[PDB]
Amino acid sequence: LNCGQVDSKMKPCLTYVQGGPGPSGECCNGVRDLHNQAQSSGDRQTVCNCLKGIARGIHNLNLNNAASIPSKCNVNVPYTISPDIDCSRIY
Ligand SMILES: CCCCCCCCCCCCCCCC(=O)SCCNC(=O)CCNC(=O)[C@H](O)C(C)(C)COP(=O)(O)OP(=O)(O)OC[C@H]1O[C@@H](n2cnc3c(N)ncnc32)[C@H](O)[C@@H]1OP(=O)(O)O
Repeated sequence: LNCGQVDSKMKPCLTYVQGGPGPSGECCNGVRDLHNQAQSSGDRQTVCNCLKGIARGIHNLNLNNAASIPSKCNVNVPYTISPDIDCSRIY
């Protein structure tokens, strides 16, 4: 009960970076949302670890696309933006 939202809100964005059925629309809002939504108990810092764990092995991390999520999805948060994302460099 912590890394559920994770997906509920960014499924289309992780799909996007590993090469699946995203980011279309649901990602940008899911994203803008998450930036502003994952501010309950620090969620994105929890998310980080969830990301890290799948990332761990994943499919085709197109980090360029990932680092392009924010620019593409008007969510302007510095959010670390990296393969094995560290929770300590998020905002
Ligand atoms: C504000 C963000 C935007 C910043 C600016 C843009 C730049 C962003 C740059 C980084 C890009 C990537 C960002 C990712 C953000 C996310 O948080 S998306 C998370 C990573 N995505 C995935 O892992 C997608 C692939 N999905 C799975 O591996 C699996 O389907 C998941 C883990 C999503 C779970 O599936 P569900 O089946 O939907 O889970 P369920 O609804 O039953 O229940 C949730 C609960 O169960 C755990 N669970 C279930 N099944 C799994 C599997 N197979 N593996 C792991 N965990 C599983 C979930 O962890 C969750 O745990 P709770 O603690 O919430 O109970």
